[PDB]
Amino acid sequence: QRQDLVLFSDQSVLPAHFFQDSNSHNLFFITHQSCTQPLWMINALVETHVLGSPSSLNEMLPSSTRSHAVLASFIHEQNYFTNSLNKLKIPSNNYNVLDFLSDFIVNNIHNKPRDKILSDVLAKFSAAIQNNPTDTIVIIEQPELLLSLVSGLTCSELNNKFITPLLRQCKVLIIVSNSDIFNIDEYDASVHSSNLQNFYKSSFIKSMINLNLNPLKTAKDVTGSLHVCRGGAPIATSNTSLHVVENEYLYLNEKESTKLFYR
Amino acid sequence: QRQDLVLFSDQSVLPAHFFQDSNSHNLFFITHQSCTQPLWMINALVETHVLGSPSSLNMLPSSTRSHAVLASFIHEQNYFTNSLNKLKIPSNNYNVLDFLSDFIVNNIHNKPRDKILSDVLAKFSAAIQNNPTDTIVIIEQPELLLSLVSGLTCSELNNKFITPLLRQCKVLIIVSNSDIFNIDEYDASVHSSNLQNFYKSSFIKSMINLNLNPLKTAKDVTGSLHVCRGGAPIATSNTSLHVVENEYLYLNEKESTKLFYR
Amino acid sequence: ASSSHNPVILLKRILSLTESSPFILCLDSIAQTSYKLIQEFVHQSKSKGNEYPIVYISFETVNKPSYCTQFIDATQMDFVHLVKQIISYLPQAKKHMVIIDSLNYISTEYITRFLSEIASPHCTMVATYHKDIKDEDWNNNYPDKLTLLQFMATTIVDIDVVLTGTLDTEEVSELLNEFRIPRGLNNDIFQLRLVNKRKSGRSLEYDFIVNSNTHEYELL
Amino acid sequence: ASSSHNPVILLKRILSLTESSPFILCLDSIAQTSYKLIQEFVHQSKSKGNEYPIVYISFETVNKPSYCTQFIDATQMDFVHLVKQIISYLPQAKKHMVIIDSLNYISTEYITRFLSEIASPHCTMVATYHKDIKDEDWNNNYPDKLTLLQFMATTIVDIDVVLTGTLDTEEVSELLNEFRIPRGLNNDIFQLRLVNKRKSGRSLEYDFIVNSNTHEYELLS
Amino acid sequence: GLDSSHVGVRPSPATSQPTTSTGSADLDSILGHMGLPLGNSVLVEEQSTTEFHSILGKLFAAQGIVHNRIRNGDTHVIVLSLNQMFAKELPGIYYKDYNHQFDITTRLMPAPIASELTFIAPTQPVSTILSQIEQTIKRNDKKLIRIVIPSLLHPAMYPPKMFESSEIIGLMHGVRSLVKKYYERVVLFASISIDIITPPLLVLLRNMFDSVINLEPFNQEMTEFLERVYKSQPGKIQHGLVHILKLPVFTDRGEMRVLKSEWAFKNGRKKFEIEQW
Amino acid sequence: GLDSSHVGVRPSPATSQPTTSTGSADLDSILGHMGLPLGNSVLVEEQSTTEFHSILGKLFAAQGIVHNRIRNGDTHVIVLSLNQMFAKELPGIYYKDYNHQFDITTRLMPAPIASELTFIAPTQPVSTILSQIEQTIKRNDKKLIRIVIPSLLHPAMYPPKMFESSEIIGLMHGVRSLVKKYYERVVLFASISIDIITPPLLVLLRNMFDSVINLEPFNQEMTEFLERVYKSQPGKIQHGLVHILKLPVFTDRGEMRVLKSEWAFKNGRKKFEIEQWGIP
Repeated sequence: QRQDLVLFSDQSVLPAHFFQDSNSHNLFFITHQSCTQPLWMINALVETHVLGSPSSLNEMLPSSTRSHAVLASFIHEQNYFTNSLNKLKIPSNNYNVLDFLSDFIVNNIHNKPRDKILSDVLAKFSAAIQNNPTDTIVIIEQPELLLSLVSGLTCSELNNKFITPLLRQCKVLIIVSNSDIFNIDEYDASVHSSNLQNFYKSSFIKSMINLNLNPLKTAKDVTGSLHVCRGGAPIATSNTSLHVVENEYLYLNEKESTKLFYR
Repeated sequence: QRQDLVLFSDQSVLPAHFFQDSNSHNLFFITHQSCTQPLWMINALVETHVLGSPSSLNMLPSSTRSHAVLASFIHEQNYFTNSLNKLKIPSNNYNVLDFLSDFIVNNIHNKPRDKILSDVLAKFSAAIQNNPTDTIVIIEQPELLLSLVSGLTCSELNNKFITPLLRQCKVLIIVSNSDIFNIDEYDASVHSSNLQNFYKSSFIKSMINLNLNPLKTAKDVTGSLHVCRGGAPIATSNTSLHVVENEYLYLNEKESTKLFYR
Repeated sequence: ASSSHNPVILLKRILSLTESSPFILCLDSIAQTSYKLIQEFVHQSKSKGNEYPIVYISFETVNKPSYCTQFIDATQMDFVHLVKQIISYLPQAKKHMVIIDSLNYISTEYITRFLSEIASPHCTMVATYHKDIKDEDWNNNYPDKLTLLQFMATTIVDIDVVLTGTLDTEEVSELLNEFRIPRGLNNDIFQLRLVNKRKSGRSLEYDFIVNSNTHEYELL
Repeated sequence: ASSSHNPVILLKRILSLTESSPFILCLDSIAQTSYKLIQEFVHQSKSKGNEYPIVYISFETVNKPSYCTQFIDATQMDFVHLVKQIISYLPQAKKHMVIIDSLNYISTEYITRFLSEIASPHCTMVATYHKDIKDEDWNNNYPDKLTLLQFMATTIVDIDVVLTGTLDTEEVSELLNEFRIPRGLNNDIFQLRLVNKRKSGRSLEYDFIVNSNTHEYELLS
Repeated sequence: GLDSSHVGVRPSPATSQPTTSTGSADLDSILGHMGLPLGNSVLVEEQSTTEFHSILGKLFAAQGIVHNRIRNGDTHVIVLSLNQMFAKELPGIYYKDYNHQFDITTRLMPAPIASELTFIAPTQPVSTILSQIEQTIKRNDKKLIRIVIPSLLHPAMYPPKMFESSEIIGLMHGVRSLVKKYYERVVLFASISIDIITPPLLVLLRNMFDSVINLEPFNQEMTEFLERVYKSQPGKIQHGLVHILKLPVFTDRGEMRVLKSEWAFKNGRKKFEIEQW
Repeated sequence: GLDSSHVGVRPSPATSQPTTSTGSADLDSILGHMGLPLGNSVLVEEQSTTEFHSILGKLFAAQGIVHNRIRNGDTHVIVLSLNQMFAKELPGIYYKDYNHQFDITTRLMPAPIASELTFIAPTQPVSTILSQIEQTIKRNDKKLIRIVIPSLLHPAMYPPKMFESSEIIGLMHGVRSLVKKYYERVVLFASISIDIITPPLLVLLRNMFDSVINLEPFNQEMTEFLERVYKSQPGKIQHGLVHILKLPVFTDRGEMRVLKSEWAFKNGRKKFEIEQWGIP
């Protein structure tokens, strides 16, 4: 019944060699609709990197590691993740949360040029990564919100001045975005919300793997589906056999616990 | 076989009472594709007003006060002068305003939209000022201004030129090229909306619409002329006057035109 | 109670300005313009014995209508002056009808201001919007003009042509798309869709055939 | 003579940069990106014994490709500087390949200028345009970017996904419209449409199935 | 934070976290927590031209004033609106004192005073609105804070400039920041007529709120039908459907809580009900 | 005006008005006047990526130079282009002297001199282009004037700013003004690749010209087919269709002269033909 989460052909979720190879940069792109939110996937990834496996999903002793996670959100405050991760017993010294909800508009936006806004955000990331450069994952939730919060910001400026530099500084970057804009009935996201839609397309193109959560189109037994798919870019890896193991899982999330299983 | 041109229920083309009623203003809107051009219709209208009937379509020396002001944004003065001479219209009964010749070069070097329109209008006003109540005005392809003048909207063209012009005329005849609506695979509505608005608004203000078109379905026939109500009532004391809607086929060749029925 | 007993009588009450509607929005197109419906308004609002002063605002009408008490040429003057002028012709005192020949000429972002400066307990505004005249950035989410107008209106009357000949609706549609204007349009007999927005907030819809010659309205 | 005897051999000659094409335009989409085709270029242009220096221009590539001789990060610097830099890596002297990862990042009204400053008898440019990334007045009649790019190109290679599963093309289309990305995309085996614009001016079209694993190309419709 | 026995606060039966009433018992039940948990917001959307949502907004504010006036239940109400009459329209009364049954036909006696309710004009710059909201929150430091935004984006009240994404979405993001920053004391209620909201803006707005409830009034046919069926029992006629699109806490942690056409609402003579449909 | 015996001018068989050769006898015939009547323009449009139209532009200019060099036939050629090599590419010769059979494989000897042909850069402001055209027309006051615009709006040569309607359509309107102002001495030839021209701009451009001819090269299939059919007779293979959209004088007075797929063109080794089209 219950399945383990597997992303890659070596049976791993977050390959340790993604952090030992060097000059390598890999982007995971996770998309979800707003009725199938990703908190449990975010936690599981942090769990994987820090504790060593996605135990909340697959199934343990005190352990110690250098492995570190930088967590950023444009829609959730710091307490949200701090509480979530405490409940999973992730050691607070193995992660850092960057809050781009709290006071963000009143500080970082109001009366301030686009370029300076983006440069300041990036600087917060750089400071965070600077400590543990090669054993750190970076997770960033809803950066596309900047396209709405910042007057006249184009997708290409967001990528050129923030996303791409960020990725160039990371072993592994995980972008988490809300795909509601593609799911309005009678409305063509391509034509009319092109600035916003470009972000999802370009993110996909740069990623080596795409995880997407959606409600089913066709039970109380099931929250939705998780698809695991190749992204548009090759995996940056010495291991020439490493590939994405594409998959579809159904999952049920309830009472703060999640179970993956097959159709 | 051959039919006379008839526009209105009193059997007329250009009712003399359109020039005797006062404070009345009436707009004819003529549209045509570029393969079925309107020169012969323009001439016939001038003929009707000045000589008294559309003889080229349907004679002794005569004299009249009736006057025609002819303007074009696409044809030079010689074009109409030659055309009308061939019909024996007396040169003292018409005036041609040329907005092709030197038009662009007299209107660049940063001449503002407002001044461009005001100058055009002023030429019309000066022309009409002479024979105010016995004059028809014919204006060919004014929509070209929407392309010639940077940033000119349909509403500015109407507010600052067309509508004031019409407010000064007993009878105004706008002649426009409808090619923009006839591109295969292309929606004039969505993409050329500024231009398309001119044709819709002109229609709305007109009491009659004459349409010239190639057939969709012979060497026997150039095209069809449709006569249709416009979007506005006829301004007239005669409460019985109405447009007699019609379809004519026509053949234009050797500088002569014949209307007939399908 | 939830829908009209006699929709024709409701229609007549709206036409006669007995029933209160401070903003009545008429929608028309080249196939059937609004001026005949406007004529029905003045007719019914005199045939029940009313005698309202009528202020006529003209962006595109050169012939002064016979029924109007005041006429304003809006084509030369700006927005502020126009509002000033309209108000200067308005007021308890008596009931006035304010007719605007076309709302297409007022910029979308000025619509709500226009309706709010003119509004009054003694004013009913009757205004036409041409559905086929197109309005003149990417994170600008303000509603389009038609959407907004319909939202602000207390009554909507949407006018359509009634076809008598051999062309059906879609054929006439493609012809009009090529500006090959057909015979049989702009008739004395035409179709009306009424949306009456009640005090309760509910919007009720009814279809009518209207004969502007005899002033007989029937239901569809 | 009017159409290719062996289109596969033509294809290979273009891939190997033997046949001259100063501007080769690759069209791709999220269902099948271009980097595999690019790999085919470098492969064929080494497997016929060539040894071209390759200048790689990156608007969206953070991992320096192994085959490249020079690498330029275009994301921080402006248009003039970028052109300067590209030229400074270019030259009779020898044959260079200039690869741009995405033409979507260059403003439409700069395209012709870009192509004209870079052009040279020793330069072949290979550039990718993403068909599904939208460009960033009403009497402006300048062609859209794709139309212009296709007009300027001497060779066009239009890449499409080849579907193996149970979803047909239109199903995958609607799924992609909802960003419900399906399995079975971005494969080693994919479809190619070649438009070769001859010296005579005539543009000739051929379809291929390409296996980027074995480097075997076969013909289609 | 709050007094530990603040009459307006109880544990959520689902998560035990501090929760407060919306003023409507049926809405409280619908939200899944016997109320709206503190540190969260609710958006009530309405289809068509009716404004049933105005009742809910009024209950939300009235409930707060009644708490403030009671034991203790110190509460301050913040209304983002131009319509100052909102305060004069709040209903009177028909875990004791957690929730009251209000009578919409009646009125608070006396009407809210200046220290109980504060108005903020939405025609001001976003930075100013956010500044004034926070200062009012801080000035009332040991009070439960109810922020109410009746008819968000009504075009008679919100100027065109506010419809720019960076303006309205900036505003909501800043307000969301506050609700989360003062999670111990603050809740937010907003209502909106969605028919004139462009789709992309609607998706962004939903994204700013922790819960979303959609009201669908019965169309003309259905209304006629009901009026026929209950000819003899007019008190049984319902007025539309209530759709649940998003629920506080549950949705954010990953549950699929969308539920359409399962609840119906009825505007009673005095009382607003939501029952199985 | 012109010398009354200018070798380049004859009466139109249709209207008797003064008419001059395009340099192509078959095109002259197609236009309906055994040439292009003076005071008129012709637009040659081409579909696809081929440039057969370049031949026509070259003939139009070469004809003029041959007249100038002959009796009298004083002619000055005005070329609106950045491509100065156009002048070095004009063909040599294979109502006497009205029209010549040119050989595209050969070249004028000697090449056009500065007093015979003038270049004007299309990258200049519209007002300047119009000023220079008129001054050249006036300076050459008793000469037949041939204005040639090869590859109008080619994006390699025309900057984006020129694609604004007020710019390009202004230009054409101003040029039309000149052709009509000096109707006794001036003709205009322009060519354009229409595939990248947006529809509305194309309709406006057609509206500025007195005649419009559209060249449609045979697609891949059709070309293969012909190459099969005339395997043994390669000299018979034709290269595309010629569509007539608008003709000088006739169209403006009200005639429906549109005629599609009735003519085909063939680029010979030395000679450009347009003959009746029949699917072989």
